[PDB]
Amino acid sequence: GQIISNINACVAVQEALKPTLGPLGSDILIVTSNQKTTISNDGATILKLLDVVHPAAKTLVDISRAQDAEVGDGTTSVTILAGELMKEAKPFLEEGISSHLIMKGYRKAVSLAVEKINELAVDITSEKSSGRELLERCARTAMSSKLIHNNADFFVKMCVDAVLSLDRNDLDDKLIGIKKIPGGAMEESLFINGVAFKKTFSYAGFEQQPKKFNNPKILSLNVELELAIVDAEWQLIFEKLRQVEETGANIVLSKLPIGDLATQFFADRNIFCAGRVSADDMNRVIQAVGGSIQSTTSDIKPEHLGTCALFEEMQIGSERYNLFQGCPQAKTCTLLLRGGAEQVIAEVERSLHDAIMIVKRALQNKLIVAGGGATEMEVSKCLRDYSKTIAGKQQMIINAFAKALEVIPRQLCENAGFDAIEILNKLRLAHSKGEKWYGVVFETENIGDNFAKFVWEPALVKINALNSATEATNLILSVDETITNK
Amino acid sequence: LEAKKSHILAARSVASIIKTSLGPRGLDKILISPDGEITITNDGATILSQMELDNEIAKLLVQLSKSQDDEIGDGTTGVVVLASALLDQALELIQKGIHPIKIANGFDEAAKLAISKLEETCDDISASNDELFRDFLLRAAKTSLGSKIVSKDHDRFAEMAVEAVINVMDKDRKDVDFDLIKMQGRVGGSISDSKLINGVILDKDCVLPKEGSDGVKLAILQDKFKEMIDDVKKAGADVVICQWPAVRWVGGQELEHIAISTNGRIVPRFQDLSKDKLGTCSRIYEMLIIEQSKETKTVTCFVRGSNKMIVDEAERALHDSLCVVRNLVKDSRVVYGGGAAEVTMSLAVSEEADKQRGIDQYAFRGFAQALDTIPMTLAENSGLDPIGTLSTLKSKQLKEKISNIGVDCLGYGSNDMKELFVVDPFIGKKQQILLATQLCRMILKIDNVIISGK
Amino acid sequence: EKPQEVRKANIIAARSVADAIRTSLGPKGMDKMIKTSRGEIIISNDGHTILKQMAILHPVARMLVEVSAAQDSEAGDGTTSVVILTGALLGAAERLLNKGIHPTIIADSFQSAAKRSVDILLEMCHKVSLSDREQLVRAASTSLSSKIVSQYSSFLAPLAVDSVLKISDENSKNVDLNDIRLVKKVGGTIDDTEMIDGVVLTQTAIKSAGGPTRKEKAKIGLIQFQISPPKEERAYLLNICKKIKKAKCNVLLIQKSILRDAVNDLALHFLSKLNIMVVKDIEREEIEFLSKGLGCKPIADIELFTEDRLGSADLVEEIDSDGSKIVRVTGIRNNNARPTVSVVIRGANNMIIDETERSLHDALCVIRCLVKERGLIAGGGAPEIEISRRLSKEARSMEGVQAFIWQEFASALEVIPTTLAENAGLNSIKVVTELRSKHENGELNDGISVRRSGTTNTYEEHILQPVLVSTSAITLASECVKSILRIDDIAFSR
Amino acid sequence: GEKISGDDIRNQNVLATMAVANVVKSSLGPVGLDKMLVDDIGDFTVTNDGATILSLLDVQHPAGKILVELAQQQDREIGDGTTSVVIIASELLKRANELVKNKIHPTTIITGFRVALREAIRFINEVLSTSVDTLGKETLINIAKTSMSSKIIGADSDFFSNMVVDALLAVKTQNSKGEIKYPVKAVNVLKAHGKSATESLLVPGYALNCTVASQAMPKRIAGGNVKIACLDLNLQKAREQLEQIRKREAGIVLERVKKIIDAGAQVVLTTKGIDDLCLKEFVEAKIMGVRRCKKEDLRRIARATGATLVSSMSNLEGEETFESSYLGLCDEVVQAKFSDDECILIKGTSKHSSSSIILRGANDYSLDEMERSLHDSLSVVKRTLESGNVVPGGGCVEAALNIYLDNFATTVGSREQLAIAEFAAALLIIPKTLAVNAAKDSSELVAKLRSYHAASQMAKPEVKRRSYRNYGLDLIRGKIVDEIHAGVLEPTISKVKSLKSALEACVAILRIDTMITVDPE
Repeated sequence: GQIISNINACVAVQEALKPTLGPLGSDILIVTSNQKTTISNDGATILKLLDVVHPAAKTLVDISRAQDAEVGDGTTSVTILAGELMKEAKPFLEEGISSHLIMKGYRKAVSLAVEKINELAVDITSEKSSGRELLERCARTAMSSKLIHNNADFFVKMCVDAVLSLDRNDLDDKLIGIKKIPGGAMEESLFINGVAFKKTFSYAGFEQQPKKFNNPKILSLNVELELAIVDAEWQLIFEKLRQVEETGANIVLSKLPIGDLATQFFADRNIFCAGRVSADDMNRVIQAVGGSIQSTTSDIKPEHLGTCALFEEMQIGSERYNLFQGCPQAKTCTLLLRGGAEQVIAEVERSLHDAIMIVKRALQNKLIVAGGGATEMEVSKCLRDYSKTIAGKQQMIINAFAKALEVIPRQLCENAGFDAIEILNKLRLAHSKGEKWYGVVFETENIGDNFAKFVWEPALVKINALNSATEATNLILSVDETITNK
Repeated sequence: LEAKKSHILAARSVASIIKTSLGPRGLDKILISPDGEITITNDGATILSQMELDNEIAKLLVQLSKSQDDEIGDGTTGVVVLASALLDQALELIQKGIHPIKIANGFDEAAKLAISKLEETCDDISASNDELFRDFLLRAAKTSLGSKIVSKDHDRFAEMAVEAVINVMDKDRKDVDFDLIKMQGRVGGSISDSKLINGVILDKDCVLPKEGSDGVKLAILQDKFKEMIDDVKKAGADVVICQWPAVRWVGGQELEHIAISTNGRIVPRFQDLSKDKLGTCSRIYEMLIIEQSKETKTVTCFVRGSNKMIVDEAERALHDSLCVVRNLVKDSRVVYGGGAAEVTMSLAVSEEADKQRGIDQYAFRGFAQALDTIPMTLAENSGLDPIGTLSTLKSKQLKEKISNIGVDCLGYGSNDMKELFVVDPFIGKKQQILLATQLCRMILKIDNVIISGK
Repeated sequence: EKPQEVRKANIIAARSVADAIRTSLGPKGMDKMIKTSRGEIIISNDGHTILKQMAILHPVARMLVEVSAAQDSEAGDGTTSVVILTGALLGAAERLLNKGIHPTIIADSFQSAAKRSVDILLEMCHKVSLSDREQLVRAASTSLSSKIVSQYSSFLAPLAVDSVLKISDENSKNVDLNDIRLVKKVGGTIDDTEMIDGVVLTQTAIKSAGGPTRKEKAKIGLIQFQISPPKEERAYLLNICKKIKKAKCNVLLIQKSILRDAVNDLALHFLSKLNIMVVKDIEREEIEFLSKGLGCKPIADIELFTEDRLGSADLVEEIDSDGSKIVRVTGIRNNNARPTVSVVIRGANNMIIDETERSLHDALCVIRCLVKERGLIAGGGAPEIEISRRLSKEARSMEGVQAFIWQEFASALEVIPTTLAENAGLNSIKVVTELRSKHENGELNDGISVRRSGTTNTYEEHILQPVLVSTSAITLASECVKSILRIDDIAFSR
Repeated sequence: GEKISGDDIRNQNVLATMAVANVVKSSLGPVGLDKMLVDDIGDFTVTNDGATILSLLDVQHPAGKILVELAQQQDREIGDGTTSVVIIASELLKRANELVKNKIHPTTIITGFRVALREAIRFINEVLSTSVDTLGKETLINIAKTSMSSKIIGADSDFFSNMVVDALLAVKTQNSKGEIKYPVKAVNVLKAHGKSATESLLVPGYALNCTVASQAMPKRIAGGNVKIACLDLNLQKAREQLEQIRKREAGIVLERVKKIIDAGAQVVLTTKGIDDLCLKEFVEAKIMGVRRCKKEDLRRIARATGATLVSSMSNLEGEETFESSYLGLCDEVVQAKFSDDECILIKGTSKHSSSSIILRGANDYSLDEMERSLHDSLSVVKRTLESGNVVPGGGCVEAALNIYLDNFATTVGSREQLAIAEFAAALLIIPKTLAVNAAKDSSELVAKLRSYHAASQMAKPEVKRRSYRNYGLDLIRGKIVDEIHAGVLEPTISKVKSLKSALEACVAILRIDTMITVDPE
């Protein structure tokens, strides 16, 4: 009885995300105390800023935060399944059926579900689609399943070429970080092969900065340069500038800002320098240029100075930023977002970061199955025939989970404006007499084959979806009481 | 659908606030600052940015106009009107059972047709000589940029600002400088007392020129007082500005325009004073007036006025002309707006609706109807019937091949924009349409607004 | 503008009534449950019953009940359609007041459009024979299906048609329904409803002794007085029975005597000893039905009792079924120009019995419009947009601002298909979009169908309506809204 | 007054329905429990009968009173199964609530239930059986065990089986245009205490409860040709002119008794007490007088013995006389002491033969339940002999019909199949409620019973005999047993009219949209 009151409060969680399922889904507006406007489809940022009342709401948050490691995308079609399993289980909990039979029967259904998902996943390899194909043709609609509907054609010819430079067995997520550049266009974004960061501070020689370097060398120094007492303070800073020139570093990255004495000495010799360097940008250079950070001038040596192919000063959005190109070791390609709207920059920021997860799991194993919610329909069709002979009461228990997967096609018809009953009758014959691969087609507004539609989705998303919804739904049934002090 | 219905009605109420301010003739409204100060200005971007409403739907339009102010700066009212017009048509098409993305897909396809149609109407003003080209830049601010009263003849203080960006920019017709172009105001006198010189005039504290040097020997920087003079006598500098002749309590950022124009540098300490930092300044005389007769990109327009809002509104009109002139120089595509291109692009989209038919016919009609809201709004602000105004424009553009016929707000007689010298940036109308539709797609995706607890 | 605020509040009160009945409109309408102050629960979708128990202190809302009651006098049917026509014209009158149009101009615009709407209905009329079966059901089929019992209306459709065709005239008269009585009884189902060719009295007599179970070759009499001593004792009552046997009257009909004479036990035993059938506890309102049907003259005094004032019947028996006692009369003598019939209604619950009764009165009033006028038009709100096609097309000839209100009257006709789409679970605009293209050109009688969910011929689905249903209602609805706009304010008086 | 519309009214309709539905849930099944009702008059009534509860039940919801009138109509049409039928309105309206909140149109729900029940008759045609049923040796006892459901009489139903069967055996007559039926509702039931249930005696005739004034009269009449008279008039002492009227009225009474003595009536039935004047004439004429008779019991005497009640003595003239056509006939009159009283036993009547039943119990509250329980069993046998079609009991009918509706939903298809699936899940509450009252698991037997009926339709020859298909269920032990070993069955007319009468009952709740409450005067 105490769990039922906890479920009803958690039902409204995915019922607010109810329209968000599918590429036609909507977004949720969140305004915090700082008046920060956040518009995104991903529920991870939604549940993070969502006010929680009962501790059961935090359960879906912990799974959503861990969803980035397991899958990272399709969170609208996953978290909603955790509330649907407990929605249809209410009549069973009111009867003499214990929640243990629901939890024990759930693992028996997932064990049969994952067995069929691995059966649906087929790896041909051989002469079929290879690199630059599976990541383009089959990943066209797979990368972004929710947003970027109009700009999808732009990123397939751009973002796919950026993730192609990432070799298997490495999968570095530290070098894929993006930046926020106001103004410009989305399809006009320039590809960056090296470390690029903002200046964050204006110089008097901002227009006089060197345009480009033939053989630049980046050196990271934490020494703070700031100005009998006058002659002593000016001489000590001057001696530190001469020791840096001995190494022959054309680019010097300083953590703390520098005064006019260090700027004038570097400007006359055409030596580049940048202040207010963040600690996160220093680790990015170590994995790209391969230099080192020297705290003082005692241990500085010429071999600690790295180098890169060439340097270029880029001017975009009425502001100039540092641009590195031709780094010795680069596992990815830096992308710089553009556009005048801040929400759009943050909108595609969550989408592009979710697209790299597909490239990560594809390099390990290349597999595709029928998308568009047709995966649960074939699994639910097989569970109806098996559960009849499986352990007594488990027939009606698994059939409840079989009908719980029917929420996915009902949600796809809600946004598209279709009928929830009409799609079930057409798929029931399509997943029985129509074998398997026949899915639903939104473009032609009818039922068709996803094999000829070119739309596929990785089956690894559905594998971790049941595991992420396993401990999430089991924790609700395993907790029969909630106590809040004061 | 019921939640977004109230958001569209709330967005239309926001557009109705600035509805009377659309166009150069557009009338403003009194805005009261939260501190009690009254703000009266004819710029639509200034009132809308400073105004803050309750509902979050109005705050979403503030971020849309925030990017329009930093880019365009003049005529930002048409951005909200066009965005609200797309939402006004959403009360019908979405109610018909069509998904917003299906309607949103027709807006992006119709936007490419409007951009392609607008490109065919581009008229290059740089094809003539420099005499007619520089005259078009001055006449560009004569009509389109004129808004407030007394601006009837503004060319006294306007020509100083128009010729300011001309001498800075190279004759190759491609340049951008946002560093050295700034406005310096003064409270007093009249707007007609402005002057055009090369330099900067501050509020803080003469000598004859020399032969070899460019004169005044400008150097940017009782026993100790005379000891520093001996170091000046080594360089022979006649006028020296001492931060840390002499000045008292001057700022470092204010002296940056002096060191850049004179090729000088900031001297941290008197021990670091050297001759290599000696600059060149033509004349310095008293409030000292700094002038430079050599070639430099530093130009500051000294402006006077009896009130703060008089100087502030005058500078914002002249400062926003930097992006206007840059689009008339660096950008070779110049189009004639003010009811000309808006109605012309609407007729091309209306013909595309009947070609595709299907569900895009009503989608393309909503985009053409949205562009028709600008001339209907200008008609009410000009005192003309909206139906009779659009019926006249469409009748002439179909019978005659001239696409420059547009709405006449101020009673200029003939509606030809080419004879009236009404020019609008080509990139301006492109960014206003795309960014407006960019937000309208996010408005239709609003489901439930989550607000933190008070 | 106080008068403008009063009429604005009257529209809100008019839309409140129209929005409630909107759920009950059409064959897909929903019933309403109301709790009366007396403690009786009546659940029906009939606009006459809903507004009968409606208690609202608003003066105009009280007048709206008489507006719908006026449609019951002229037509008496179509309560699932024509009821909203009152609030339909008032809903669009809000924008008419903002334009500064005088109320008399509004009254003249709707009255002139009312005469134009009648001529449009006269162009769409169809040939309907006086005696037929399937074609006469098509006109009523819109109103035949309302209550839950409409599933059994397949047998009730020819019964309601043949009931009116039994007693009627080919001269197109008013077709008075007083000759056709609907009698009810406890027990049975609506599928067992049968029609009788003679007067059937369901009144339950006291039946103290109840000796005779039936009478063969009996003369049915009508007695207003009561047999009892004025208020040796039995000798006075036996002499009265001798006068009864003198005229050979075996059936006595007596009204309710409990006001004065009450009832005597000796008089009940004398009639049972001679096996004389008698029925007591009869309402006074039944005197007109029994006198004209059987051809019997009322008798106020035993001295006036004679054979010339008595009728005759072949067989008079009492049918006992499901515990209910009904009296069926076989054969009728002393035939007159006002013959009567009877239809036995069978039901379970008293609410269900009255539920099927209102459905019959709604069906019987349909043939009255077909007999008076043989014209026939399409049903299901199909002509509503078709009439608007001939209206808004002429708006260009209205010569000035009159075209604005001329289109508002045509736009008010779109309310009928709008309410049918929402009651049938369909999109509102999707229906309106298909109708505007369908009614544009091709033929006539086409329109939306709630069963097939599409625009097609209405006679293919056997859904039609008489021509006089919308003819008198629209004219009456347009006349009532004229007087509503004549209210400047509401002022309380003595 | 108060006007509230929307979906909140339909949610309130099922809320008030489920509130009163809990009354008949605990009383369902032979193991069901009774419930006590406070009449506020100082007494109380403990009854499990839905017809009696819903009558006294106070329902403040207007739609909740519809279920009250539904049980009243089922008493005349069926006469039993009050808590085994009306109970379906709980989940049937609850499953429809989920369809109202969805996009399902109410007509689809209405038409979905109509097509399901219309085609359900063909599904019932498979489980039908004739009146002979098994090889015999048990004929009307198996149908007498149908009343065991919802009642506690199943413990004593062993001895009461032959009592109900033999009571309706000799009451046979000819009516309904020549049809042979048993005129039930005419059986006299006497209340008594002591001994046990096995000591209940069955009287194949009429039994009268009264007190004989004079014990010296011929109480027991030996031999046939016994004449019995019935008079509604009261003959006793009742109101110097006062003494003269007393003597004149006394002569009128003695004259009316003289007409009865001349007719030779052995038994004289009077409504009120008998004075000493009439007792002296009865002793000399060897006539047994009877006083304190009920008018309702005298109506059955007129049909049984053939003695018509006399309202008054008179004719066309002013002469008072008693005709001989008002005399009754029987085989014998025997008087024995029954429960601290001597009752008159009239057996072997001429016109029509009746039967009387004497019952024993703990207290008056027990006899009231035992009387109505056995009185409802008389209608079970009556409705069974009308239509020879019978169906097996044990709750296996609802679980079997729901499986055929699964494939029937795929036949119709479209949007009407979803209402059929919800209608199948609504009928599942009947077998689950029986498990709650039996202190067993619900889905245990439900999932197993449906497994035997799942392959029931898949058997081509019916492979060998019945491996799966079978009927009947054991509530006590919680196992699946055959209908022959369990010996339980139910009439078809009771099962058909169950959902047929509930059809328009549940839809009437769905037809409710706007609720309006008018303030009382």
